[PDB]
Amino acid sequence: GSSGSSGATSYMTCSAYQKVQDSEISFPAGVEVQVLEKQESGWWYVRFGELEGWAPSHYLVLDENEQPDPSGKESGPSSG
Repeated sequence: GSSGSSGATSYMTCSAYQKVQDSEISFPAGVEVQVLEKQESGWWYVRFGELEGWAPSHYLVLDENEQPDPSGKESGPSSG
């Protein structure tokens, strides 16, 4: 292929976020954004079109694995 990116991940906004600082940017609920940077506090730098603001990973949807299994096993941890 062609490696030409700074290793980023695009997320989907599910909740309208409101910018608190002139730097941050507010986006509607139902759009896509690119996470440029990531803070250890939870605020990631996203880009919406021609603007870039720091939005909380809480408003952004993450593609995590969810497998709610009943944990039904014929047997348990034997030898105990």
